[PDB]
Amino acid sequence: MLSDEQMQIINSLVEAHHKTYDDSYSDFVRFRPPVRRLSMLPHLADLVSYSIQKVIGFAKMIPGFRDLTAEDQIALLKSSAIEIIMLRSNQSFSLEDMSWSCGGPDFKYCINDVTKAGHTLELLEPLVKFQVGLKKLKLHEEEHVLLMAICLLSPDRPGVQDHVRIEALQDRLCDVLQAYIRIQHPGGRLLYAKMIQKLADLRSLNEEHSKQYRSLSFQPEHSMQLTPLVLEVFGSEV
Amino acid sequence: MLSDEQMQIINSLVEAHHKTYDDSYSDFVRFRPPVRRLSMLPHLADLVSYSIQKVIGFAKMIPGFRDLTAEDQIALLKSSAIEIIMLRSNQSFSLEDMSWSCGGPDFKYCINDVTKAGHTLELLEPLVKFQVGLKKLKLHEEEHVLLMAICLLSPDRPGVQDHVRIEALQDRLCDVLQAYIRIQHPGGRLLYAKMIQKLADLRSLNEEHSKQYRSLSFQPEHSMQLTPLVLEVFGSEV
Amino acid sequence: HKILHRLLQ
Amino acid sequence: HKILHRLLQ
Ligand SMILES: C=C1/C(=C\C=C(/CCCCCCC)c2cccc(CCCCCC(C)(C)O)c2)C[C@@H](O)C[C@@H]1O
Ligand SMILES: C=C1/C(=C\C=C(/CCCCCCC)c2cccc(CCCCCC(C)(C)O)c2)C[C@@H](O)C[C@@H]1O
Repeated sequence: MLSDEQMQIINSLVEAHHKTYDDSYSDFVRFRPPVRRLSMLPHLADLVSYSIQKVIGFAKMIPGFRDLTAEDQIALLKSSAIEIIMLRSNQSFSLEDMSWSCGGPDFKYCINDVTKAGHTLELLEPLVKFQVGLKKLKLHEEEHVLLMAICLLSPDRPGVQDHVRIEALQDRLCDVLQAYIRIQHPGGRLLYAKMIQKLADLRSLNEEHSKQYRSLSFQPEHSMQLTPLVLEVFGSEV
Repeated sequence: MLSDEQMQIINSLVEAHHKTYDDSYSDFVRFRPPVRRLSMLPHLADLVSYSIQKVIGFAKMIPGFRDLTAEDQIALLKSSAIEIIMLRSNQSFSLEDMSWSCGGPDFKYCINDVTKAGHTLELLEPLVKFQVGLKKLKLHEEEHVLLMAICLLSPDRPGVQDHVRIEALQDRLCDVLQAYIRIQHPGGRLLYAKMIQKLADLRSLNEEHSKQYRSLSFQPEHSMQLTPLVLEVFGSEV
Repeated sequence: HKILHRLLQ
Repeated sequence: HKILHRLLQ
């Protein structure tokens, strides 16, 4: 059975997630409206910018993240940002319509919307496939929160300096997850492995996004539609 | 009576203005919505960003502007940008309610809205006073267009290199205005002088905005709300 | 001035 | 990384 420290770690992460994810998507009215060349880019940029802020809020509360150097917090935030956004978006993803449903007619997002947002099927096809794969795992709120925290504390990222302290925090959280599925998830006998494999998928997805973002960011007429935060998070500055 | 060259100059400017100013303000639905700390900043930033694009479009058509170096076009665009925006905004300014009325309940802008947008009464009080002064001149479409083109081609700006060619284009346009009021504006006996004095006002207004913008831009929580174009146009990069 | 250059053709 | 620094307190 799970220890107090392992339990306190779950609590703070679940509380952090609750504080940084709105299931009503009420803030979406504050973004540049969706339009249906690259008509969906303003909305997507506003949506991704908003989510980065929420990922930072969540990160600040991952036990041990606040103790890292500002440099390592930025290094990890920059390189994992898109993967956390992909992870967190599973909550709005629906198997019934193969879309991220965030509201009325306006915030129901199909894959053709992201095409009108400067991205190709080369990124979107494995993304939707990953979204369906993840949903099918019927993760507990604790597993989903832990997987985001595991993803965020991956030592193998460009820019990381203390890849021994980051690996340590990640293993401590991995032990928490592994014990949670055993003790608390019936029929979870294979889940942990399945979850770890979703992290490998995210690296491929991350890679494809980076290429597509460099293409978009290199065109001033497209980069002008992004936000200072998006520009800074996905930009190459060292 | 006015010459063909003087007439062709008026035509192209009037046509340029028509192409770059919408009297229906229909694009305003595409901006981040107005909210009533600094709730009105997203909308103002989107509004100012949109207007910069429109000022560039207008500028590109000012006879002789396209022939200047990219460096001088940028030098003039950066330093005069806010003044052109102040000039062009007079069209939406109303004496009846002392506001810029651009639409329904949402795009009716009073001075308290700009307070909620990171600016103070120190800029807004002379702005409203300038807006009322300008409106009272009951300028012809030609005078208003010419004053914007005069403003844009001011040689006395930081960064300008060919302050002899810019002074030349400006004098050529000044002669066009001076002749237009004489030949075509009854009771315009004093107007030209009154118009030239509005350019001096704009330098004070420009100065106050620059200070207030540096204060806003120095705070990352505020600069993140701006757009890449606003950031680049009002920024210090040489 | 990347944006300004693009916008000025 | 001005924004990222502010956001990370
Ligand atoms: C962002 C969130 C949501 C959906 C996410 C989604 C699905 C979004 C569908 C909506 C598209 C609107 C045009 C998505 C996730 C990862 C990658 C992508 C594609 C590329 C986005 C990066 C853009 C950038 C930086 C300009 O390159 C989409 C919606 C909610 O679940 C909240 C969550 O935080
Ligand atoms: C921009 C336009 C309009 C109104 C203009 C206006 C009046 C705007 C009232 C609406 C305010 C919304 C919050 C205004 C003009 C000059 C200066 C100011 C104040 C400072 C703006 C600079 C912002 C920045 C770069 C973030 O420092 C306001 C509305 C229409 O006339 C179109 C026109 O192009």
